[PDB]
Amino acid sequence: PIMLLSGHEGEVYCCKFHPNGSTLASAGFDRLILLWNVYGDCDNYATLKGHSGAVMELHYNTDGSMLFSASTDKTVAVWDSETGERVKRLKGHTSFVNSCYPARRGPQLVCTGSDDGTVKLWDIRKKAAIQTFQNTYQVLAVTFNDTSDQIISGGIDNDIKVWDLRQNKLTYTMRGHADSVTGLSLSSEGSYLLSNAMDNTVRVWDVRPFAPKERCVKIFQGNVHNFEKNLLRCSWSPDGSKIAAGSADRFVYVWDTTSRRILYKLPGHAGSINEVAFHPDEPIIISASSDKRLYMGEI
Amino acid sequence: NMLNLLIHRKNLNYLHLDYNFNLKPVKTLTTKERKKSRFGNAFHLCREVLRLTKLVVDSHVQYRLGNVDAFQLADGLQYIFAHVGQLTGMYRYKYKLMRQIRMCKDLKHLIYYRFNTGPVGKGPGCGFWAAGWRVWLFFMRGITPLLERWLGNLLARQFEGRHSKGVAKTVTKQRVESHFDLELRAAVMHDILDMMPEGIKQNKARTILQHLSEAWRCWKAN
Amino acid sequence: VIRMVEMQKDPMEPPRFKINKKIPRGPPSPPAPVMHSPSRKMTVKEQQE
Amino acid sequence: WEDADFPILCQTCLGENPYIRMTKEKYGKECKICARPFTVFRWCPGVRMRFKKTEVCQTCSKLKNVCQTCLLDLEYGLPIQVRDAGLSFKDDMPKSDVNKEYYTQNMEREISNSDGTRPVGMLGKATSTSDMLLKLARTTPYYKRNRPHICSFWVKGECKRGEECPYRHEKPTDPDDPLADQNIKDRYYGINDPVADKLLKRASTMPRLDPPEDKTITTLYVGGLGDTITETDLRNHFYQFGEIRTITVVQRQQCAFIQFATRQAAEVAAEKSFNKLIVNGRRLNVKWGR
Amino acid sequence: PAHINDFMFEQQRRTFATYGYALDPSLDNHQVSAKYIGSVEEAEKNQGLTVFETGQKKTEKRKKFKENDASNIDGFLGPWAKYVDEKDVAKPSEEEQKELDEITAKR
Amino acid sequence: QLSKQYSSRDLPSHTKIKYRQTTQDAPEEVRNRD
RNA sequence: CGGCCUCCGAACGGUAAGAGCCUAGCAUGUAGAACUGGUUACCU
RNA sequence: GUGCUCGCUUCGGCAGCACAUAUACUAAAAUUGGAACGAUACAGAGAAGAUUAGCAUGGCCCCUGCGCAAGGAUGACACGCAAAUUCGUGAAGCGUU
Ligand SMILES: O=P(O)(O)O[C@H]1[C@@H](OP(=O)(O)O)[C@@H](OP(=O)(O)O)[C@@H](OP(=O)(O)O)[C@@H](OP(=O)(O)O)[C@H]1OP(=O)(O)O
Ligand SMILES: [Mg+2]
Ligand SMILES: [Mg+2]
Ligand SMILES: [Mg+2]
Ligand SMILES: [Mg+2]
Ligand SMILES: [Mg+2]
Repeated sequence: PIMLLSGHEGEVYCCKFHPNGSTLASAGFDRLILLWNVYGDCDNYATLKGHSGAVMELHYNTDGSMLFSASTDKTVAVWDSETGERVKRLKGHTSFVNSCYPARRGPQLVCTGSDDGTVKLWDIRKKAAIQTFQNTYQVLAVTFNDTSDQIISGGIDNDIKVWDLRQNKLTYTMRGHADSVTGLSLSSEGSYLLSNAMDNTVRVWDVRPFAPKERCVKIFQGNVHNFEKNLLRCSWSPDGSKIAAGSADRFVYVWDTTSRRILYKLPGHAGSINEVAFHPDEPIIISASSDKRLYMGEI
Repeated sequence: NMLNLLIHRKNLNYLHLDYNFNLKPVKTLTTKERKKSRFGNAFHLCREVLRLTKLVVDSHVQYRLGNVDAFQLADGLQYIFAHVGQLTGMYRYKYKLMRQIRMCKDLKHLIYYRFNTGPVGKGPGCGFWAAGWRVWLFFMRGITPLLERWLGNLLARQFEGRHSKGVAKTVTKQRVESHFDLELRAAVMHDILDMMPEGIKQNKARTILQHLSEAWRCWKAN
Repeated sequence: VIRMVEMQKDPMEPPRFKINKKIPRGPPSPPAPVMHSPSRKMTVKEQQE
Repeated sequence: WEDADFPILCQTCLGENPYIRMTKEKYGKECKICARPFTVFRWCPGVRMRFKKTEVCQTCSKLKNVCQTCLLDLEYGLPIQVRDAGLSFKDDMPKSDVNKEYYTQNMEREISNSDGTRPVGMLGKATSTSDMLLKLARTTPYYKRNRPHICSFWVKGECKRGEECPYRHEKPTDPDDPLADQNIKDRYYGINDPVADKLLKRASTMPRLDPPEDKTITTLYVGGLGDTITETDLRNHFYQFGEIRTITVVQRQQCAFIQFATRQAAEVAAEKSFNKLIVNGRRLNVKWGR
Repeated sequence: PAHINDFMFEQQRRTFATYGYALDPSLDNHQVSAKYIGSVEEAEKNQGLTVFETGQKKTEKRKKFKENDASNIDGFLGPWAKYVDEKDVAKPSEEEQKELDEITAKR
Repeated sequence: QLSKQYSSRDLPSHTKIKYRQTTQDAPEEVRNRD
């Protein structure tokens, strides 16, 4: 079925699954985080509270045991999916922290991209900062590398940047996007990384020990920007088979890794789609849009 | 101003409401105007309530101008509340008021006959106006929803117009007989003169009804 | 792209328009076909009756 | 009472900015024609332009197919009389009080059974846009409509409101002009509206190809041909329109002379092509040869 | 029935109002690019500056008065300070005046 | 075309519907009975 | 040791009903407003 | 316009940052039209011989009333062929096949 979900008062910016594929988390302008059950009637059990600013990015851990959520109010937050309660308020960010990423399968460690001009590394236990690479400017998305030893970030200056956690210098800078990059997501290959950018083009890259020195692999057309400049986010499928993107055009764009063909431009929405979520188990799609509700498409 | 705007909107130029809320004609009115210019209990209940309040606020204005006194104001207010019957003439329009009126008498007999227990005399100077004030405030608590309904209806009817299309008036006590005969002869016309016919051409039902009325008079005459 | 906003209603405002207008009732619906059984005859004697 | 989703208005009258902000008022005013209460929508046309308002019911609009405030037709955009004449329509909407209220009631009951998609009645049976209509049509938005009125004060000198004078502080138009007094009721009913008569005289003085005297003059002269045309192209211009009997493509004068097989066919072709047979961008002049 | 964000619509509208060009709103099923609609050359030469975004403008602001000491009895213009480059009367003159008299007679 | 007139008898009254209780005769029992 | 103290006022139903007549009021405060000027040639 | 730049940097300005972000049926008008149950004058009251009580029905008739009550001459108005699909005998006379 289409299964449209509602109950959010303002835009929903972020929607993602339990890494179980059991529960649903969505969040946006309303400054709180709603949860649902993916199966049955797609019903709502819990609501997490506390974040004073807009929830700009929610992120799971790789088991699903604690929840990370970047807020507009200069703070990140980690909470207990067990309870929904705050364990840590990552303060210290000197501006709008938009992006958050918990280290997967490494020591518990977090990279946060913010509007201060720094990327910040934090340990959850110490209540203190680890490292911080002030390049010059706002960083809009951040993701680790599966070694938990490089950190990738995308901002306003269009050159995707990667730092080595040990030498702490600009390890890898990649170029070719015509305007600001808005989204990074590294496939479960640990290798292929996906980049949305409102210049209307999406790109694919690969962080390896050895890469061709110019690793701009695949390129797809279709995404849109407009006077909104909303933050646009992408994802790989669980399989690295289909790329899903949203855009300010009300069209859910589903493409393939293989033939780069347009498998879908699906209508159904009313406002810009900000985030598409793939089920880690199923062919289930969840769209978070600025029309103050969500969609549950089955393909 | 509201009541005058009402009077003059209905195009009743021959009447005027003076400054103590008395309504007075400035001509001698023919029948057509004696009829066109009759008003209801909504208009008059509003008139009389405003007259009570003007009496009160004007006693206070006399106090504030320097004309009277603190004691004369207090006793004059007590007076006002005890004698609403002889100052307003409200009971004419909602006669249930006498509940209140009798109450403000009973209180006065209490207070007075405890006020003047000693050398204090039977004279005017007794203003302890809490009790009657309370009484008329509770009256107003009750009357405001009523009057808001009545005035809403009056204003609607004055601005939209009265609905003479689907009135559908009940059957009361003056229309019991006429209605019995309406329905009896409707029934008779349904009954055979259209459902046991085969006097095809024109079944003459208007003449069978004449037979029905004459059979009834013949019953009555034996 | 247009922004709809609904204008405030003044609480103290009487109705604005005259409601009571009379007109004859409209034409009904297209007459349905009269599906009867064929008529039989009335002799002269019955019409006498 | 009517109830709408948006106005239905000319692009001229809707404004210039792509982004407009507009207010609705439920049961706000009375249609000057339908006589019943409507919902009234008000928008600011542009910078320093008067706020405009929808001035006719949505049914009173769908019936005659016009813009609820601009009042001009929806596709072409001429006065209602002009469009009616060009569609050769005969609109029978009643005039007297009781008959008109009754007609409005039943027309509304029947338009309730619609899809909200196209006008009801002959306005679907008359959409064959004649070249006269297309020829009179406005081309770009005559946005002089939305400037404010004439300041009685600033016409007498008095508009002491500085530059904020609530009306265009220019010269008042001479009231003798026919384009001055056009009551809304007539402009909707199309009875003696001066702009309609002026535009009709303009359409009568507009160039159209003239017919000859003799029936035997079945050679048609097309002037301004150019040497990018072929005899087969002149055919394709005058081939399926009937039958052509011969074609002389005069290259020494850049013209053509088409002998036809049916007089009405060639007449329709050439008159319909008069200065407007635009094949390969050439203004050919269709006339009857000697 | 769209649902859009609020700061952005007013930003674009005020842009088109005071600058004359705007990021066109067409959300077409054929992917158009960001095109400045209206006074396109003005958007080009002005670098797309919005009325809300601060930008360098040496434009001569009209001269105004400033009497903001509220102790002078007829002194304080305060927030109600008139513009100094303003006129002191507003009227039409001899030719247009007689012409308007002639028109009001013609009417 | 909705009027703002009003009536003394159209005030809210008896605003809850009584339902037939467990012992009175509820549609369950009469569904059962012989 | 005995006490017991109702009420109370206003309207309609009565002083015709009508067509014309003419002038205040009282309502409106709008919508719209314009555009030009193309022509002939070969053999008896 | 307010403040701060460890801004020039004097205490003149300039600049930068922050803070502050879109009123309004635009009218003092100018229009344009209809009513006052007012005069004016006409006019002039059901039933049945006469004089009179009323309660209704019908609807492009209203008015007073909060009114689904009541009243308004029983509120007014409500009548000249209130003719509808459709004929044929009996006799005579005249002209015709
Ligand atoms: O006019 P009323 O409403 O009936 O009130 C008065 C009055 O009270 P005010 O002082 O407020 O006018 C008298 O009071 P005094 O003469 O005592 O000062 C007096 O009451 P008294 O009987 O006590 O004199 C009199 O009554 P009555 O006519 O029987 O003397 C009467 O009050 P009632 O309600 O007692 O009549
Ligand atoms: Mg009587
Ligand atoms: Mg009689
Ligand atoms: Mg009666
Ligand atoms: Mg009588
Ligand atoms: Mg009657």
